[PDB]
Amino acid sequence: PKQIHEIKDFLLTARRKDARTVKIKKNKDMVKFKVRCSKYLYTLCVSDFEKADKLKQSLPPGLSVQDL
Amino acid sequence: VQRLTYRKRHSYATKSNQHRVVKTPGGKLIYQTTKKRANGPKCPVTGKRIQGIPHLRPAEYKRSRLSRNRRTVNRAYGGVLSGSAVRERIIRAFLVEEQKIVKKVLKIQKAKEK
Amino acid sequence: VKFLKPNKAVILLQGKYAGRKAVIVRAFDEGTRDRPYGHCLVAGISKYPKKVIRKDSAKKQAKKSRVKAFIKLVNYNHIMPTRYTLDVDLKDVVNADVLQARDKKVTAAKETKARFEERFKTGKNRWFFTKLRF
Amino acid sequence: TKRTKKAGIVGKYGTRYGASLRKQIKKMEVSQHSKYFCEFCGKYAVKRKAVGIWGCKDCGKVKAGGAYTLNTASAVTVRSTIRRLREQTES
Amino acid sequence: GRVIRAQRKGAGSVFKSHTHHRKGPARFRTLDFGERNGYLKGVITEVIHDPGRGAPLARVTFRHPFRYKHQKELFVAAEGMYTGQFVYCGKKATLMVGNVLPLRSIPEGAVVCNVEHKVGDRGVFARCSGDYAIVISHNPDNGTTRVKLPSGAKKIVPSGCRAMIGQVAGGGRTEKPMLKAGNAYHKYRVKRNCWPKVRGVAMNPVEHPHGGGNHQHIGHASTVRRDAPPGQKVGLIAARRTGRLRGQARA
RNA sequence: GUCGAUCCUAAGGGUCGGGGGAACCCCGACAGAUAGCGCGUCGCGCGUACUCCGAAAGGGAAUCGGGUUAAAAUUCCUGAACCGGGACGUGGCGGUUGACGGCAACGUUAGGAAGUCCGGAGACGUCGGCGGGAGCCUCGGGAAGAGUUAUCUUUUCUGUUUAACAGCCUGCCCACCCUGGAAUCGGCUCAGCCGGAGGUAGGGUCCAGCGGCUGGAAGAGCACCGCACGUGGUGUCCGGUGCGCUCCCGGCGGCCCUUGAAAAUCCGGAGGACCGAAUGCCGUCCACGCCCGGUCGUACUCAUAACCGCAUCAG
RNA sequence: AGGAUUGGCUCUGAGGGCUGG
RNA sequence: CCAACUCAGAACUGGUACGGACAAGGGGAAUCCGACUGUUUAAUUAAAACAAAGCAUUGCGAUGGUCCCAACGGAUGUUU
Ligand SMILES: [K+]
Ligand SMILES: [K+]
Ligand SMILES: [K+]
Ligand SMILES: [K+]
Ligand SMILES: [K+]
Ligand SMILES: [K+]
Ligand SMILES: [K+]
Ligand SMILES: [K+]
Ligand SMILES: [K+]
Ligand SMILES: [K+]
Ligand SMILES: [K+]
Ligand SMILES: [K+]
Ligand SMILES: [K+]
Ligand SMILES: [Mg+2]
Ligand SMILES: [Mg+2]
Ligand SMILES: [Mg+2]
Ligand SMILES: [Mg+2]
Ligand SMILES: [Mg+2]
Ligand SMILES: [Mg+2]
Ligand SMILES: [Mg+2]
Ligand SMILES: [Mg+2]
Ligand SMILES: [Mg+2]
Ligand SMILES: [Mg+2]
Ligand SMILES: [Mg+2]
Ligand SMILES: [Mg+2]
Ligand SMILES: [Mg+2]
Ligand SMILES: [Mg+2]
Ligand SMILES: [Mg+2]
Ligand SMILES: [Mg+2]
Ligand SMILES: [Mg+2]
Ligand SMILES: [Mg+2]
Ligand SMILES: [Mg+2]
Ligand SMILES: [Mg+2]
Ligand SMILES: [Mg+2]
Ligand SMILES: [Mg+2]
Ligand SMILES: [Mg+2]
Ligand SMILES: [Mg+2]
Ligand SMILES: [Mg+2]
Ligand SMILES: [Mg+2]
Ligand SMILES: [Mg+2]
Ligand SMILES: [Mg+2]
Ligand SMILES: [Mg+2]
Ligand SMILES: [Mg+2]
Ligand SMILES: [Mg+2]
Ligand SMILES: [Mg+2]
Ligand SMILES: [Zn+2]
Repeated sequence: PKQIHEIKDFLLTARRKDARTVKIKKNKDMVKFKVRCSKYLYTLCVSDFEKADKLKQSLPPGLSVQDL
Repeated sequence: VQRLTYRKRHSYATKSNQHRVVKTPGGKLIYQTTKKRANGPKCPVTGKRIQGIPHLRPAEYKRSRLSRNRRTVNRAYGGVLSGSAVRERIIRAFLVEEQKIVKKVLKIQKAKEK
Repeated sequence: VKFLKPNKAVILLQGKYAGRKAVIVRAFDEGTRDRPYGHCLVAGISKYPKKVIRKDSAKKQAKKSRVKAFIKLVNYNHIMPTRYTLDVDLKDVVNADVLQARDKKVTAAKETKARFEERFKTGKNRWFFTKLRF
Repeated sequence: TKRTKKAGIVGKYGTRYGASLRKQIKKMEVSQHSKYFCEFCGKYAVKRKAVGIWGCKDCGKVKAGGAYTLNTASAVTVRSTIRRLREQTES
Repeated sequence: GRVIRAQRKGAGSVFKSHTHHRKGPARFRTLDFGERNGYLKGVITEVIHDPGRGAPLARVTFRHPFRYKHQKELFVAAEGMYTGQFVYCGKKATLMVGNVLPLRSIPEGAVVCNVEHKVGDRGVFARCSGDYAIVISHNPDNGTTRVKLPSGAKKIVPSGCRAMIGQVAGGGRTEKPMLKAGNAYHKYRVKRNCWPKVRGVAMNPVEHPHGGGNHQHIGHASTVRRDAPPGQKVGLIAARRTGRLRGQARA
């Protein structure tokens, strides 16, 4: 498992053809965006809840988004 | 207190059967075999370690498993000789070669003596 | 002061260019404000020319005559002064200000390369262009 | 204080082996465990690694010497004898 | 009777030499053109201990005469040798401790070690710690040399035989008392299965000529003739004399 | 595929040729046109008579939690990784044909290369003292449940969890580098010991980690309280202590007429034959993507009843 | 060899670490 | 402000009890033998017997000493 630090980088890896699914984990102090790729599970942490909603609706169509 | 057992069929405390105790997310202690200590690269004569290279088992140095920058030193004889040893050889090579030129010239002045 | 002067051939003793031959361009015996120790600006050979022989073709010989140079500031304790001299004009090509910017450094190295190659082709200073073996 | 009147280093043998053998072995016991002058670096840092092998801690020079002393008495005589013969031949 | 201890050693088995940790045979270079005519320079890299051998050994690196490679050698270390020293082998090598020269080039009275018996055999005489041979005289007509061996015997060897200048390092080893059976145990642990030794008079008749009797005693002269067959040849073999060596006898 | 066997070599074993022998057999690479390997594309170069057996405690490519059975699991399930191969694609990198930075120790993710040559790792005794890490033990506070309660007890007990792997940080004890030039000698360990062969001091580099943070990962596990008879909620927190115990590591010292394996395998280096482009090809140990994973062992006992002793034997 | 001391309870003294010019 | 447990002393006190169980040398004056540690008759002998360091003698310079082998060869010997 690897951690993505930039939202821009997370979007780039979300558009990869091997990105099988994306899962949204909402904790009590942040939201984690996890994208399952061929080799690694990339995770992005977004402390600001409001800033996380904007990214949630910006994901490419066809990618299986799940809420945890 | 919780007591442990070997996780393999190796029942003797050999150097290759070393282990560490780890507490798992399940709340229990368990063994995990630990690889033996490795020396890492060393100088041919003095035996001092070669700086800039980690100490790993021989298979862990394999190019596919270790990045190139971690198994090299950017200098002549890098990873084989220390900086001091390389400096000694360079000076010795230059000074010895210069002395040969002096010997060659010195015998030409005496050869013509006749 | 006496022998550590420009055009004096030296041999690098440390760093990634240890064992390379170089020529002093500017000497700072007193040391600048940033560097309070004796040092000099040298233009050495990173890649020596190959062995040029008669049987090689003209195209092959031209490639084997190529030289690659480096511009660097070096402490006096990290060079070995020699009795050889290389009289090539480098006062304008190589300067302290050059090392400040990467683009300037590349241009000076290319210009220094041209003056080393032309000197090499004349057959003079064979020792300077010969690889030190150690 | 003076812990032993005369036994010295052979006090590790207690009351065993007889006084003469302890007295006899004391000479070599002291010599083989002492530091010797290094002609190369100029320091008293030469100690025995194994019988006949003497290494300097500082400069790392390893020298072949006597079993229990760096230089045996016959070793000095041999060097002078060889030196005399060399001078005559090289005359 | 049964096979006595002395007879069981020849079969090998548990009496073979313990050589697991030995560094290899110590010998001169193979005689070649360079040593026969001129000299070849070598460098001592390390002085090492050889289990079972009192004398230290020296690892020397040579430049191969006609191949592009290094030539490794293992020499019996002479007293005074040190790491980083240059060692010269050949006919024209100078007379200095550590150099290997043919006996023809070594003047009379010199101290030498690891002396060859046959030209090119790479050294058989005076190899133990503190031992040496003394060059006595040369015979240009016969091309032979006289040397005095450590035992005090004079031997004729061809002048082409090589020898190292100096004496073997590690001398004086046997002067130190062992003081303990354990020290003897460790000494012979790395040599061979020869210790401890049981006295023949302590055995039964079945396994030794000296065995038996209601008192411990030999019962017959311990001096046995040269031609006695194996199993009978025990004690003082072919003794020219016995008893304390006094006067000229101990010379 | 990940635990082993399998591979490697040890003491040694079995052998060719040769030498012996009526023969069964004996010696065992010692009497000899070795095995072949490498690079081009069949040719050149190299080439010292064993491509053999010999370790389920020596050496050694890679797997971790959680869950699951009446009986199996580091093998099954789920999730997350890794190793060894095979193939091409995209992007990146280099061309001053073969990168850049640092005075230096060295740093950075890439960043030519054949025959030949060189070094290192693998790789090593024992004892003693110190130092570091992990697990355990132990003390206090917070919260959860339980025990005691005629009396006393802000009390007693149970627990209060965090895997491989990935990134970043840290930089032990040493080693190393730069500046500088020391007697009124100083620095320094429990013990040593170190310094014009450059100390103290100042500023750096590197190395260890079973160290820290984050990802993995709370979604898990555990505890407790509910609702139904699967499902929801709460908590899993904050410190101290050590000639303590077990294991691992570091560094130093003692000891030897004792100096305490080998090979497979892997890494690095010296050398530079040969090779591209006038800028489009060539090169690339970089990132990502794609494919593949043999055979055999695996239950259970390991013992005052599963082994041997005639037995369910006080051995 | 020979001799003295040793429980419980309530105290006293001595032996440290880290911060603050 | 935070500390762990070693040492020393004093008062008081019990039916002089207190290393309260557990744990855990009897001591001395001599003779004989073997120096010591070690080893030994598994299943009647553990010893004064064996070994031992030390001491002494003997053979042998490799075309060799000692020994194994039917023969060829081999052990000591990776030796001097
Ligand atoms: K490195
Ligand atoms: K018989
Ligand atoms: K024995
Ligand atoms: K005996
Ligand atoms: K008898
Ligand atoms: K194995
Ligand atoms: K081993
Ligand atoms: K699993
Ligand atoms: K692992
Ligand atoms: K199983
Ligand atoms: K039993
Ligand atoms: K004992
Ligand atoms: K023989
Ligand atoms: Mg020093
Ligand atoms: Mg004896
Ligand atoms: Mg008897
Ligand atoms: Mg008889
Ligand atoms: Mg395995
Ligand atoms: Mg073998
Ligand atoms: Mg057979
Ligand atoms: Mg045959
Ligand atoms: Mg052969
Ligand atoms: Mg094989
Ligand atoms: Mg095998
Ligand atoms: Mg194993
Ligand atoms: Mg089971
Ligand atoms: Mg090695
Ligand atoms: Mg001890
Ligand atoms: Mg500790
Ligand atoms: Mg410093
Ligand atoms: Mg976390
Ligand atoms: Mg939970
Ligand atoms: Mg243990
Ligand atoms: Mg190169
Ligand atoms: Mg099982
Ligand atoms: Mg069971
Ligand atoms: Mg059991
Ligand atoms: Mg039976
Ligand atoms: Mg009497
Ligand atoms: Mg006794
Ligand atoms: Mg017994
Ligand atoms: Mg009995
Ligand atoms: Mg008995
Ligand atoms: Mg006596
Ligand atoms: Mg015969
Ligand atoms: Zn020295």
